[PDB]
This record gives sequence, C-alpha cells and structure tokens, in this order.
Amino acid sequence: QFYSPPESFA
Amino acid sequence: VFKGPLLHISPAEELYFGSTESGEKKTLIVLTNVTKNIVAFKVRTTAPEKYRVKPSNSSCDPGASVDIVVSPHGGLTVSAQDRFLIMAAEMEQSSGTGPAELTQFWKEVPRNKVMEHRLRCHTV
Repeated sequence: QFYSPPESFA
Repeated sequence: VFKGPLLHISPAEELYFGSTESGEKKTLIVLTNVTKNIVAFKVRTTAPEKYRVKPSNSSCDPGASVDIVVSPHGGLTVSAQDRFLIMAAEMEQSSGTGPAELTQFWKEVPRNKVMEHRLRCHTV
C-alpha cells in the first residue's frame, strides 16, 4: 500500500 | 509532536498543506534523531505518482533534525485518502550515508529493527 516516490538523496 | 524510539516526528498525525508564495501547496515533516547513532530514514506514500518528497531516502545524525518538504506535482491536489510512511533504522557508527550505502543498508537491516510511523493528510 506504501510506495517509494521518485528517489531523492542528499 | 510524536516521540518514538528512534525519531521524534513533527507533525505527529496529520499533515497540513498550505499555499506557498508561488501558489504551490507544501507541507513540512521534521524528523529529530533522539538516539546516539545515525538513523537512516525512508519516506513512502500511498500515491507515489503524486508527491515531490525532498528528500525521501536519507539519514539523520545523532541529535540532529532533518526537514522533509512534501508537495503535489502541479495540477494535482491533496486528498484525504493520501497517507505517508516514515521508515527508520539505526546504522553502525562507521557506515557511510551515500545513496549506495543507504540502499545496501535497507537490504540488510532486519525487519524487526525498522521503525515505521504513519501520517495522514488534512483536507477538510
């Protein structure tokens, strides 16, 4: 039910 | 103002999205590391095509606080069904915090070590 958004790191 | 074993999280239950000076709707999540180790964290959502989440996969030093800015992409509007998931786990003192180190961490960390905190969105 929970998905990772478009990846964004530091 | 949610006090958890690894992170304090603000807000504690409900996200309010307000208009910025550019017309966009944005909300803020603040994670405060209440342990003595680096805490890696991930953000997941029920609407992965919908939200910019900056950042969504990072880490937080001991005693530090990190801001997570969340906003729907242009043309989309927040919905009361939208939820967010904060996943967090303590790292080793030596481990690095780049994208490759974080990705390897989330493969090896045991499930029963990963804190999860859920947030919903306010609308009306």
